[PDB]
Amino acid sequence: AQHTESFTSAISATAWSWIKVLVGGTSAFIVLGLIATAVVALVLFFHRH
Amino acid sequence: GLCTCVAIIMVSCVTSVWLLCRTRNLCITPYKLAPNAQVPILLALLCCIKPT
Amino acid sequence: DKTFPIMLNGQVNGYACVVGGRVFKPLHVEGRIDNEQLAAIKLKKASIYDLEYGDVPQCMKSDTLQYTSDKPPGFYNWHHGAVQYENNRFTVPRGVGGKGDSGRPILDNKGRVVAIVLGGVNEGSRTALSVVTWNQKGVTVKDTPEGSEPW
Repeated sequence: AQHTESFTSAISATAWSWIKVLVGGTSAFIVLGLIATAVVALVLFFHRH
Repeated sequence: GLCTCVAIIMVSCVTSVWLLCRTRNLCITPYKLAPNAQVPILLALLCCIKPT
Repeated sequence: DKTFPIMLNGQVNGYACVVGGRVFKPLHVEGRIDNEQLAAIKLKKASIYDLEYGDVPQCMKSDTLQYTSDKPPGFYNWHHGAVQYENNRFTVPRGVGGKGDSGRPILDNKGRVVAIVLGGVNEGSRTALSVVTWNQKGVTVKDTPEGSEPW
């Protein structure tokens, strides 16, 4: 071979978008869970007070 | 330069922190001395205050 | 009677109670209820309020202490005497209540439960009770003075 592979050399745009959307979906979904949890804590503090 | 850009920021930071502590004490002390009141929730938030 | 002593080692650990449609009992008190018709109905715990709730049998249903979230400051009764409601706190004269007093209701003058006690501190000539109240919208909320202990 006249070149050197680099561990990204096969990923391709499509598989990149797949890994992207997947990780992004999970990150957003956890962020949802965390958001609903903090919002419930704040809601309860105003609920008492 | 480092020494007089680090001592300066430290002096300014300590003054600003001390000033913010003082301004908080003045903010909270009146409510602190009225056990009963409705706190201004924006002022309850912006300062440390455990509202009612 | 319309509130039942849950039992442990024979020696009533906590009086649990029947409020408005649901038997309630504090989580920290560990005991058999002393009323077979309740002693097995599964309890739905919620630690944010230190209590366990459960539906009473459909026959039991029409004995169930009323409640209401509107409690103007004043005198309310209690098994061990009068409790006083001032400055958004329930207070009891000193030395009355302790281990065994958990979970008994606090009733108003028309006889409806306004609160279920979970603890206390003796503070000078009185005692502040840590209690579960129905807040001004009717939402339940646990009100506790600082340092209060599980009775």
